[PDB]
Amino acid sequence: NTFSPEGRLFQVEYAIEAIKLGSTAIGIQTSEGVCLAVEKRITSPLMEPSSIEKIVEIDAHIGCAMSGLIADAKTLIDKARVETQNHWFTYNETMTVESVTQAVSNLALQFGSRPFGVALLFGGVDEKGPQLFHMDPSGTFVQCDARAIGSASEGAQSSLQEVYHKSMTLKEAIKSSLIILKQVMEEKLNATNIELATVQPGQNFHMFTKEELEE
Amino acid sequence: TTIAGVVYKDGIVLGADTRATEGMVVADKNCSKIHFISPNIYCCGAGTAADTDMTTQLISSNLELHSLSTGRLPRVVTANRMLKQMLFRYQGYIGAALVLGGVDVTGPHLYSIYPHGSTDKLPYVTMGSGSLAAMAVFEDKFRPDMEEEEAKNLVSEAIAAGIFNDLGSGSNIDLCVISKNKLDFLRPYTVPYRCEKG
Amino acid sequence: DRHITIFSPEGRLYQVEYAFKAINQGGLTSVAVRGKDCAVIVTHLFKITENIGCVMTGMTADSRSQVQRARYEAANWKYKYGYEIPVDMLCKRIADISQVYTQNAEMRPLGCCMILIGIDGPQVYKCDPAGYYCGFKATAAGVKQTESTSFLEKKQTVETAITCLSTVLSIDFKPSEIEVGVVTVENPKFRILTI
Amino acid sequence: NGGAVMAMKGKNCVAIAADRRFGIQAQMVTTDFQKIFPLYIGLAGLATDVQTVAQRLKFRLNLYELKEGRQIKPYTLMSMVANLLYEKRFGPYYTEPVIAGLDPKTFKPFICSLDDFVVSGTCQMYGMCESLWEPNMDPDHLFETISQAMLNAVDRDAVSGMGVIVHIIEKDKITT
Amino acid sequence: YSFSLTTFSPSGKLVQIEYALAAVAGGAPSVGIKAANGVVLATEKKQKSILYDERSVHKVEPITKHIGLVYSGMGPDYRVLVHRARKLAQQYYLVYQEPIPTAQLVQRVASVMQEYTQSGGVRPFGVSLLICGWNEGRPYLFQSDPSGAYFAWKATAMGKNYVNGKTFLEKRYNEDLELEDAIHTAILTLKESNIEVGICNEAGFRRLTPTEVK
Amino acid sequence: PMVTGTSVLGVKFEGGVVIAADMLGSYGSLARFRNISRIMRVNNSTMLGASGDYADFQYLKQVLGQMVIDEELLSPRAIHSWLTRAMYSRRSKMNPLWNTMVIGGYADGESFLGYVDMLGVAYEAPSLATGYGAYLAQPLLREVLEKQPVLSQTEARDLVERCMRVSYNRFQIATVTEKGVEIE
Amino acid sequence: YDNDVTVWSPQGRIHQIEYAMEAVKQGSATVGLKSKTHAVLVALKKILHVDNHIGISIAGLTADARLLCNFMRQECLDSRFVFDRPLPVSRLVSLIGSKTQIPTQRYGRRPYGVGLLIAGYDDMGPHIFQTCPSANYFDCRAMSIGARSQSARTYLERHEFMECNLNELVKHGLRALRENVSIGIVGKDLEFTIY
Amino acid sequence: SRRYDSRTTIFSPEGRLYQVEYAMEAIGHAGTCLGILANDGVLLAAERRNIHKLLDKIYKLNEDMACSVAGITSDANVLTNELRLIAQRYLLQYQEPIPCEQLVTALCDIKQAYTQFGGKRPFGVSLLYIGWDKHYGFQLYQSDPSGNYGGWKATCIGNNSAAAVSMLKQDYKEGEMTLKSALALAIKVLNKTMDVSKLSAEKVEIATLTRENGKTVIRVLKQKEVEQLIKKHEEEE
Amino acid sequence: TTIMAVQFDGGVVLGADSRTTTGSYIANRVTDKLTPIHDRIFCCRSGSAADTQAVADAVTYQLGFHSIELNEPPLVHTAASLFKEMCYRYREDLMAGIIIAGWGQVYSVPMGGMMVRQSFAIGGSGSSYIYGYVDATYREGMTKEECLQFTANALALAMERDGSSGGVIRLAAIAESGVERQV
Amino acid sequence: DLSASTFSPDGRVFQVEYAMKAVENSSTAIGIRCKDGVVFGVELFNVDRHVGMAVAGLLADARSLADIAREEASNFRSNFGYNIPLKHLADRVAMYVHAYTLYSAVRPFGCSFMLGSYSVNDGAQLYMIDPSGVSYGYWGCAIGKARQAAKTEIEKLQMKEMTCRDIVKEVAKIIYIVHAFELELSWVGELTNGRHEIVPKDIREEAEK
Repeated sequence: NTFSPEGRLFQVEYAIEAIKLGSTAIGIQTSEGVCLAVEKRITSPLMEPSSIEKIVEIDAHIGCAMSGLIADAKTLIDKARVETQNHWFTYNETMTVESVTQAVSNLALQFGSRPFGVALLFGGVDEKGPQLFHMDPSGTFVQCDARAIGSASEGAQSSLQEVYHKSMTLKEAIKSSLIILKQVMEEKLNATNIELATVQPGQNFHMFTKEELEE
Repeated sequence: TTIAGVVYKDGIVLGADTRATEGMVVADKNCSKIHFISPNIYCCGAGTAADTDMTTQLISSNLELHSLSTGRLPRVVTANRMLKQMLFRYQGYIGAALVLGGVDVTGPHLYSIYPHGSTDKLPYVTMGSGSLAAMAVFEDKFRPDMEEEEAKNLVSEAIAAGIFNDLGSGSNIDLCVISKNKLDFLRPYTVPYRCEKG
Repeated sequence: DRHITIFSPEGRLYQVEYAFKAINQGGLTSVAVRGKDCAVIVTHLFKITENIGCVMTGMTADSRSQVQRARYEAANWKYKYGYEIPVDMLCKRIADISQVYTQNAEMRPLGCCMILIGIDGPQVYKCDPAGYYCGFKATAAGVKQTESTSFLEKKQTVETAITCLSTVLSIDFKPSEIEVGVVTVENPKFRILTI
Repeated sequence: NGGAVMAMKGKNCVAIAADRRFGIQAQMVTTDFQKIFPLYIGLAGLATDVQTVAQRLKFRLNLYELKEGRQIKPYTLMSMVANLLYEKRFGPYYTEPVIAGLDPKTFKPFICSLDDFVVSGTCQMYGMCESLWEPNMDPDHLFETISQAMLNAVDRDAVSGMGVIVHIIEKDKITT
Repeated sequence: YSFSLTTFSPSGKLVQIEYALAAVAGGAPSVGIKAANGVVLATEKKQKSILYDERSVHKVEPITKHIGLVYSGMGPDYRVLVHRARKLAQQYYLVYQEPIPTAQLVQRVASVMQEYTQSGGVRPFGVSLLICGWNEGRPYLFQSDPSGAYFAWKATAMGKNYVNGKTFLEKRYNEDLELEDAIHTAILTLKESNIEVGICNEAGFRRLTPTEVK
Repeated sequence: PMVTGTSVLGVKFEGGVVIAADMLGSYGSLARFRNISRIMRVNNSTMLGASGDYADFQYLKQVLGQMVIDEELLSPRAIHSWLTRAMYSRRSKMNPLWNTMVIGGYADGESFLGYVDMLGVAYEAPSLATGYGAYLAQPLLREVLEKQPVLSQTEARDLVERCMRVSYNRFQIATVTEKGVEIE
Repeated sequence: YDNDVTVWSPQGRIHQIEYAMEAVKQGSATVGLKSKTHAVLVALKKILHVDNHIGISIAGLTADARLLCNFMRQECLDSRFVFDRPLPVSRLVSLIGSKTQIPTQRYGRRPYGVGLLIAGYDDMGPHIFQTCPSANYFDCRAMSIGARSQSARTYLERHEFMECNLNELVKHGLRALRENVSIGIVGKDLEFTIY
Repeated sequence: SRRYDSRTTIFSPEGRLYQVEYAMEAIGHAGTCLGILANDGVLLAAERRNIHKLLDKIYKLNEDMACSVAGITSDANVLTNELRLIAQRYLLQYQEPIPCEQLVTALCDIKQAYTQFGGKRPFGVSLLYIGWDKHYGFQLYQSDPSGNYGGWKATCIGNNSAAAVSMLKQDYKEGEMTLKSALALAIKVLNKTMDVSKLSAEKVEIATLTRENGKTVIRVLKQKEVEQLIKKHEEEE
Repeated sequence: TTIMAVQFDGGVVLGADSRTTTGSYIANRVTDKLTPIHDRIFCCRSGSAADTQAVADAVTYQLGFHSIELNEPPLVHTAASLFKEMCYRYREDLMAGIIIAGWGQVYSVPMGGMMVRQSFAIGGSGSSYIYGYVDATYREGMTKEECLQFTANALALAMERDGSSGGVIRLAAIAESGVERQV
Repeated sequence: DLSASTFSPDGRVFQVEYAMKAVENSSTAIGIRCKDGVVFGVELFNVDRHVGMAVAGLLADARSLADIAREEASNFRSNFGYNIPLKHLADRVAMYVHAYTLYSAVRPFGCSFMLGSYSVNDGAQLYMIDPSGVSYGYWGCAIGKARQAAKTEIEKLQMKEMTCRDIVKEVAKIIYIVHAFELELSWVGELTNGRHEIVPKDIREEAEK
């Protein structure tokens, strides 16, 4: 509410600090397909290895990875699903990722009570083909090519900076996330230490089974 | 259902009959109708007895609150003005009508008040089922310059005209004088085999 | 503490007395005298009702809100009852809504003393931002209010008021400086005297 | 539907009585249907309203009876239901309450009805009882007059009858 | 506001209410006695400037046919509290049709004064007031205070120097005393610490008539 | 609907719009107000006449004056457009206006003559005649149009001067002129 | 201490509005110039289609820009529907001042810290209107907002732009921007478009 | 504006709400009270706040249930009012008298709402519920001044609740009490808690809840009986 | 009913009859229908008495509350505009045929509710019979005295045929420095 | 003291004064009541066709009061018919200006503005409204930065019999002496027939000359 003497709001910049205690997440865009990827974020061993989740469907064509405050994310996620189905009900076309992200940005800083801490990564393959919109908790969405969100993400950002490729192949782009997630993580990545989800140009969004992840 | 009032020299003789009928059966042969809004002011009711009783209770609590507050006994016109509004607002859902009489230093006022909210002070007013029959007698007989005691001889006969001639109205006349001089309630006022046990 | 209407440890509202000090710092010095037959007021003259007037004294802006509220209630009286609101009833009601400022910490006391005059015989009511009202016999409110009250206590009605303002503010006036309002037995119509 | 509500006051004993039946249309449902709810009250008219007013009244009355252990005056109870039913003057519940019972500790009867004796209900009664009423009866008599008026008015009546209940309120005894 | 200005002190004391009790400590003395003919309530009021009026705002305001109030504390607060007390009494009369029992009006009004010790944005009522009533066979003398706590009394005192006024009332008086005789203790307990007076008896509530106060 | 005037005409003249209307505000068979002027003058030129319950004309005269007075201190097509919004909105609650108004205004070399039906139907038409001329005046307007496809200053002028003789003869002849806003 | 929107400075004005000005500076620059043929938004990639002939360029926080813009679209449709004409630009800018007005006058409600350049084609000849974080807006021959606009303004005292047409305007708009180029053109010949 | 607001719904860095802790301490200022369950009835002794001469807490929630109010008086009345309403609304639609355990949960929901939200001060008043719900027979519950409730066989609340309840820990033997033993232990503990060795009739008042001949009845003891228990106390000394 | 308003000179001269019948049964013959709503502006009424009690007084409330602030006698058309508003907003829950005058400016309000300034008017269901007498008498060049005899004789002819009007003919004279109400 | 509801002990609310300071900064407006008409000048808003306004104090807030005044004039025209008198308009808008001072949450206005109106009965009327909601009539008004500094030259003028025709130049002249200056002038006097309108451009160019 208070614009700091240095311009920008307080609670938002504190919410940006809340992301730093959120899971690392690569948001690969291959021009073939989408490859949202996120560290499992499991730390506790008797906490379930297959019931923890990080990445949710929105439509059959849009996946949605999340980071920051995990509980807060699910409100904006559920409302995103309501928006997309409402679009389907009114126009029979599915809601493109640019507007799916925009609708969620509209709700982002409506505090007249407190801002969400969530960073989001919508990935949806829409008639344009692959699209990957990052969403900041500042109510700013931005189209991306490769953005990795979360805590060790700044190193994942700069790593991505050398390896980002013109075009890209779907499987090769997946391998990029599989390698970078070992670096950003403290532990040696295991298929139960990642939850990958991918969308090939033709398919509907698929949570990736673990056996495929070891390779 | 013959209720009446007359403005005589020192005030208002209200008059009423003790009957209330549920259609064609008398349910109450001793019905109280000259309801005490206030010690100073009284209001007869006619039409539906339920509406009249309850609306009079509302104005009673209202008037007695305003006088309780100023410490000065309320004016008649005040009583009438809130009655005008109260019977207007419902727009005929309060279909019971009222004859308010009272005296304030400003002196006597007696307004018949029709249930759509017309308040008209006049020297003689009648209302109820018996009103036509009663008002012809009040017209023929009322004279301005009438004294205090002759009004007793002017409303008891007028109400009696409604007791005999009408079939909605009957029973003992009630007559309630209003003057700053004295107030008078005359509750029953004017009168015009064994099922062997064991 | 001394900012939100609440009681001090002495059982004293600070904001209320601040409002009295704001009335004193309004810089005006109203006086009214209740003659038998007339009710002089002198100072901002208002005509709350054609039969009732009053002089607010204090913050200038603040006066107008309570003037309009006084006209609202005065008019609404006749609308529900049908006779002039007595001066007592009007002062009572305006006092009752000035208390609302005090009961509520949200909103603040309007600093304007309200000297009503009008015949219900003649009436000279005072009202405070406290919500206290009382009929005086010869009120004064303002800056030199205490210095006037002595001269009132020592005590043709118009003369009482004008010599009171003259002696007490210790200044010889011009007629434009002293606005004067009279309500004679025969003239229940609020009227500025026009010395 | 409906049902009849006899009520009668002779000497300190306060009679009240009622038919125990109600009908779905013209077919009897039950030969036992309470109408006299315990200073007693007997409501008749619709069954829905009989039950609705009995519930609503006992509620409002108990809030008072806990708030003062002081037993309710009959006149105040009359006002209680009077106000309670006049609230629907736009949607009025159809039931006719006739309270009957003593004024506390003075042993003084107070009967009344609401839109000597007060009869109300679907009925037959007002013309039957009126010249039979004696202003003084021992309960032994009081039972007899009210039982005659009850049985004679109601046996004739189509939609009432088939069981009679008679409470003759007294501090000493309350016969049924 | 929406947030109450009443909050506990570290040991659980309602500081603002305690300060409201300090506001009761101010105000001109009040006194009230249940005698056996009827209660009397009386209070100091003063000429002050000698330009005042004495019939303008009595502290002794009738509430209902046979109840009255006398306040100590802030005068402005009393004017509105009385209004709600009259509201409860007239509302009770249209619903129940008997003038409301003394104990009940005191209770309901106590609840009004309790609401602000829990209600947002409002301070508690400074006024404490004797509420003297007579129904049935009994004269009732009540004390409502700023927290909405109330007590029936046989004799009680309020305002400045109630502390000694109550002491006189328990030794100079006890049991019963014919109504002016129990006014003897009023006029002489009030003396420890112009004046308005009002009495109850069974003669409609009443202000002790001015020629006879003398 | 309460007291109602009728007979409003409109039709353009090249660089102007004659609009004549009689001044009766009859209520039932009785002609209660044989004095009402139904041709409001909206803007330095444009204007509405109204033929329907007059209460609705009073409402929309003061309301259309509200819209114009507001906007002035912040075109006929726009006024008709909104007027269709007003007539329509009142129809939606089934609390219509009974007014049927012609809006003649010379806007930039073009003589817009809207017609707004009470139940919100709307169109421009060059030769408009509202009720009682919406079966009588209308062929007299057309018969000139069947022959000559446009009407001159003098043609539509005389057309209306005669057509109004074809109510009572007391009609005011409002005439938008290249300037706008005349009344005779 | 003026860390609330309502509060006024003893020193001067509301500080939140002043801090909202600095909120503008972290957003990238955008330049607005015009000729009689076409209005020219140039934005250092921010241009939006507010209307078929109006487009805003945001600077500052994006959030307030979208909030104001979602309103702008609905308001453009209001004039296009109710009166059947294109919304005149100047009126919509007057609505921006009205919507931005509420936070400054009220508590618990922060100001719209986006600075906007509302270029539009208009019937009085195209106009551009900067709207500052306070309601206040400015008719202007040419203007720049966002980061480092002061260098861009400096170029414009010597600047020809009301004479030379849209190609040459834009050639110089890029030159001004040097002091990643989205371009927003509207004119009498063509609808607003994001080059 | 809201700059004043002290929150009073806040959650503290020690992890225990402020007003709840303060509510616990308000009761220590409140005078002694105790209720004692037995297998046939449930007692509730309470001490009249001062003995003061010229003044001429237990209430009727139902005729089968009753409450003792300890922490404060002004709030207590509103609690009792809401209790009577909940109970008589339950009696309105379900047409059976409220089971007492439920009535306690309802009021404690109302209490909890004051801590949880709205920035309003909580009711600081610990209560007891003596009662005989249909489904369990006699029962006694205590309502902490934040939502809680605990079915207790004997408990004390008010000044020296700790010494008094601890005294009953060993002095209330389990599941043996005829009502006679309830009166004996009641009079003991209330005797020991005050600095007055025995207590006067203007100190104790005892609402015994007794199943009176198939119609449960609450009765405050008649003072002549209050003084036979006290007169027995003088010889118990 | 009969409301018969005429303008001129210092101020309006206008009149009304005395009866306020409900059906065929008369209730009253003494009713003053010309009753004040300001010192200058005195209302006249037709439609029902009951709807007009609710109206008019509310216009007096607003109009006398109009006057105190502006400290000028309220404009007649202002009062008449209040009648247009009150009648206009509920024309369906209302019946009112007012004829508002003031000081003279004869104004009217059809029940539907359009305030239309007449220069002479008649209202009611008894009014219609007057038309042939008013139209053939109202003349420019008539002095102030004439209107008194004109209105007073007009109404009586109206009443002869109308079985809703009778009573005593009551006339207001509202004008600068006076209201001479004869009966 | 910093919150509006609170009173500082001495007798005022300092918030209102801080809001008052805002117009003490902004440059001088100067209207002048005259033998007919009020020539507003400010080195203008059509509040109504009848009424003109010349704002001073921060402009953002000033427009909202202009729009409220336009609303106020319209509601008066509808409910009453007749074009609003300024003596009532000032009091209404000033009342709305006053409400803010009284409650903590909304802030006091920054503006102070002289609305004026020529009308037939009243003649010229020139009322200035302070952000406190204190409105008074004037014979001249000048508020802003050069607040008494302009007042000495409008004191030098003696309009009472100066025509509006001298004053249309004189406002600009006073503006030039207290003052580069962008000039604005307004005429509301009976030649303008109470149509609030800007000075005709040739006279306005002459006035700057």
